[PDB]
Amino acid sequence: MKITNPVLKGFNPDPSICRAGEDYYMAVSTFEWFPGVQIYHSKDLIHWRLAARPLQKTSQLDMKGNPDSGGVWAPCLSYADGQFWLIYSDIKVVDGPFKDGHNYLVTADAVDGEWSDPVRLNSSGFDPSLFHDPSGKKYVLNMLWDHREKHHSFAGIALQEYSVSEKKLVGERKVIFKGTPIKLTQAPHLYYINDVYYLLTAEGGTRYEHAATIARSSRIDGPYEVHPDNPILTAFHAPSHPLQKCGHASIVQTHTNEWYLAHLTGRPIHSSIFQQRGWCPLGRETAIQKLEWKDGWPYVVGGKEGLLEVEAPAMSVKEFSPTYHIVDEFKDSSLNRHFQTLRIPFTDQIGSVTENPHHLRLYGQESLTSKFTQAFVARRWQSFYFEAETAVSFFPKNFQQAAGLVNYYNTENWTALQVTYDDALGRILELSVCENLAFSQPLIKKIIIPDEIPYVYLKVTVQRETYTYSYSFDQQEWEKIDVPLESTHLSDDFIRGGGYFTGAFVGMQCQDTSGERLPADFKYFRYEET
Amino acid sequence: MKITNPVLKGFNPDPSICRAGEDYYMAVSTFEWFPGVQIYHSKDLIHWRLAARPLQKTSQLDMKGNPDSGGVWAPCLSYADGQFWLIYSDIKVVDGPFKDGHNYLVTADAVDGEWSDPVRLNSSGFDPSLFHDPSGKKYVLNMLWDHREKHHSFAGIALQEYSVSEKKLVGERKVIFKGTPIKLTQAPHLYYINDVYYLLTAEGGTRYEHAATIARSSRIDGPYEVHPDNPILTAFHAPSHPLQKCGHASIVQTHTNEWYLAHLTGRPIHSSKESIFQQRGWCPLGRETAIQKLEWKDGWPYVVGGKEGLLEVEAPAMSVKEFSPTYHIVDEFKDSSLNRHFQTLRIPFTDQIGSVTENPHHLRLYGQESLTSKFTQAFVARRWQSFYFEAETAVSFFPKNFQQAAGLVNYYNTENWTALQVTYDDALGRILELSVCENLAFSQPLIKKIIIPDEIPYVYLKVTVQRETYTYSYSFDQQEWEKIDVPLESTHLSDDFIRGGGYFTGAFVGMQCQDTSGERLPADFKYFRYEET
Ligand SMILES: O[C@@H]1[C@@H](O)[C@H](O[C@@H]2CO[C@@H](O)[C@H](O)[C@H]2O)OC[C@H]1O
Ligand SMILES: O[C@@H]1[C@@H](O)[C@H](O[C@@H]2CO[C@@H](O)[C@H](O)[C@H]2O)OC[C@H]1O
Ligand SMILES: O[C@@H]1[C@@H](O)[C@H](O)OC[C@H]1O
Repeated sequence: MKITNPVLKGFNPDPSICRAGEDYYMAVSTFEWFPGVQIYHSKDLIHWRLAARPLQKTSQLDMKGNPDSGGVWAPCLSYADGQFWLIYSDIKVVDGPFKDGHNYLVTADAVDGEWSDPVRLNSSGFDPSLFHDPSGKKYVLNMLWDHREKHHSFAGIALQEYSVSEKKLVGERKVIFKGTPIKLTQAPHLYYINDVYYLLTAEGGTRYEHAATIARSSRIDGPYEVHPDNPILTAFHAPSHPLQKCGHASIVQTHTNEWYLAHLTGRPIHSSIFQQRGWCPLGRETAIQKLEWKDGWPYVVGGKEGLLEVEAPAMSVKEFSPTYHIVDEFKDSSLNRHFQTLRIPFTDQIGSVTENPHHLRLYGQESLTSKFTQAFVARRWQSFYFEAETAVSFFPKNFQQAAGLVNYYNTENWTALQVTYDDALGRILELSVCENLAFSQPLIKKIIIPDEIPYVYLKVTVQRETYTYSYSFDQQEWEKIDVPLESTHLSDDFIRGGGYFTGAFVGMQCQDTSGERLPADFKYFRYEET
Repeated sequence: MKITNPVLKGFNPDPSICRAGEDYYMAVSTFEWFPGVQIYHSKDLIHWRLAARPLQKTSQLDMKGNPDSGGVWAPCLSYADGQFWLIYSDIKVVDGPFKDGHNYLVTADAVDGEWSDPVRLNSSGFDPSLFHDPSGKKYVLNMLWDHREKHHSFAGIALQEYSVSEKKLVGERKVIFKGTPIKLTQAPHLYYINDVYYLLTAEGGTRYEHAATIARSSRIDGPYEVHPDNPILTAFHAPSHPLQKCGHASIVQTHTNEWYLAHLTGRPIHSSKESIFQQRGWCPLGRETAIQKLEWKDGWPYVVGGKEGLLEVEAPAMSVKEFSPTYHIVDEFKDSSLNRHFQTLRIPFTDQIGSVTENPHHLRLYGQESLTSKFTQAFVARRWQSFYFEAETAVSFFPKNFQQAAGLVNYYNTENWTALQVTYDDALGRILELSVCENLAFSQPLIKKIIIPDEIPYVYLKVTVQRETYTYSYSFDQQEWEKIDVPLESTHLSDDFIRGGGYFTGAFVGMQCQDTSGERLPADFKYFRYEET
């Protein structure tokens, strides 16, 4: 068969691919969304199933208060010595001269097993990677962040030995590579192939100038000579290409002795090589390319920009059963694996799937602008065309209580259709819009909800560059809210600030900024792509 | 003797004054600085001593990650039924349409005692106050925050009964007061005086339009009639007055049957190039606390000397009780507890960031995150409390990479600070570096790097603050001081200069170490001198 890119749809950046026998695994970054890291599994490189989200405890990942697009940046998943190794970061500062953030290591015998508590590695820069040297030694690579005024912040690739027995980095750290003229060198990954060390890096930054670079040396600490046709991957020069932002790659040699490269990519809604390259409401997604070797150097098959259709390896086609319900009626004892919360775990602080059977109950907490405790359960936008739908029982008694359907990028960028209370009108349906923290409520006439309506049905219809909300009081006749919203406003390319690394989500939310923790009961959640 | 204002100098805003027999207490807000809430004590209203900081545990106050000028906003301290009651806030969102934050109550039998773990009250707006009605019932008041687009955000004063037995608010909440045209109505305090309810509020916001408003009613839930000469306190109309931003007041009746009003105020530095009517000034010492005397006419209080406040106020008829200082001019860290004038940012002082016992007679700080981090900073600091002072320390620090730095810092928030630090250059060895962060614009303006010789065990660091400016100097033998020729502006560390929706603290000076490599490299500070004129 063939591989159709992207193989991971919607917000799934920074792919780290690894092999264990005939099983393939890919870890992707999750930023402020909890639980942390997503790990997918494949047996053919075509089809991938969401298999685990390892960082489930605050003892592993504590992100209350983390800035937007802080938290878990690029992870590294490897398999060696009969166990899985996961290297990850928790970034606490994403703007200004510093980038305060810590790198950790956890392990497990299976990706869906219990993962260990973390070992502190270092804090000296993001994109940490663990290299299992053929000698048996272990090394941690990461980019080096340089805060100093007269130095480029992307200071090169650092290497330091990791001692398994001491559970710490040991000895001296070395900068083994300063990068090519594209600069912004990061995402380091070492490979030892036919007695040669290959250093793979990302360069150019994760916007439309993104690229993958490779270099090689006979010693682990260099010096490294760069690929003669570098970069091996980039879509910068091809603004019409369906895959953009191609970079941050990792390499796997399959058990069939074939060579593939996983990388992140974005699929924009377009608007010219140097400006107006589009908007990516689905964020950064993951693609896989085939590699071909010539004279000890790898080349992406088909050219530097990547291909939508890639020759699949010589493996058995293996598709997995879907891992979410088109209509989740909340019959399971825990939330389906495609739902995430912001920053904190799903506990009785914010909600319950057992208090009211067959409902998700959310106790109203802080607003959508809060980096702390939000009663908000959401899942990724993973198509340009879908409807999402919910039914909510909510009886607010003051104007500080609201619950309903949300489409969300970060604390400053979201829209919400919520049942709330107005002292003069009673229970009402209100549309709130937050655009880089500029707040508007654009319905001139509020929508009035009769007291006798037990459930308010809420729907969002996403149709590429626009989406629109609708509602119903009986689920048969649907009223459309004639305010068309721009999908591009929920995109990496629109929002302000240093962190622009996630993607659009849709979910169920309740807020009560009066203090009463008033519950909202959601009967089902439908997510139906086209 | 007279009361000389401000009675609490430097960053000491939102004063809540209360009487316990013949002892007087005032609680002030502390925002992101930890431990939370400062309580001062007085026996004559002239002299005040720092008595306690009640919120010492993460179980009472957990602020890791809080925005700058979030955290503990205005507190309310009362004494009733033989115990102290402290209402406080933890604000989590300080920008945009929402102001997410929660209000809590804790109690204690003495202000320096062990305070209880908190009772949740509400989240509906800040400036919570607890009122002890003569009937024995209790009520919580606070401002009501309105996030809706078309509405003024200060939606009025809410009132709701508190049940001591159920440890929760009960019954209906009511808006009892909507304010005056000054708007931004906040800081509610109720008083029951001669069978009339007096509602005191702040209005106009805490910059130069700040004012104190008072209203009265026969019933606790109103409606309330406004003072005929409202506001009773403001300097809005008097740009040249030495006290500015006067508002957020509280009233005490002394045991001598005299009446006083505590309020916050700023003492701005002015520019000669600007009109004081257009550029009202810059306050590096933040919002401070003053006390005015009250007189009554026709059932309304008035501020003695006029609405603007006095610098020198007639003291009540009590015996003078002066206190000795509560900090050492030269602190040599011989004690195993940090002196009470030192605070940390957001988190408790533990082994995570430092120790005074690991290396005896030194403050040891383990390098952690940068000064721009809202999470874990190894930074111990105290308030600027004079326009003219010297602060000095001596640091033992042997950095091995450029991500390690330790030294003397002057600080307003994560985006506004300067630091003179021992650090490491790959081509020069140990150097002394000056870093400047100004609304997150970062510079290191020293042209020629200052090499530190390997044989120097301690580097001595000094800042001289002189109203509009301040300047760093250094020494390798503590005998001769060397100039760092970069003049710094004190007004850049002030409420009036920093950007963003939280502008509520004041400048601090202290000792800091960072290691953004991960090795938690320690810096040992031998002493900390803070010497005002
Ligand atoms: O670490 C991952 C990378 O893909 C990328 O890292 C860089 C962080 O700073 C940004 O300004 C750069 O453009 C970006 O390449 O994004 C963060 C994380 O996804
Ligand atoms: O709650 C205290 C008040 O003194 C004051 O409250 C208001 C907070 O929002 C600002 O925009 C207003 O100007 C201010 O008056 O400041 C915070 C805290 O000290
Ligand atoms: O009118 C008041 C309203 O504004 C508040 O939200 O809840 C209680 C009511 O008394």
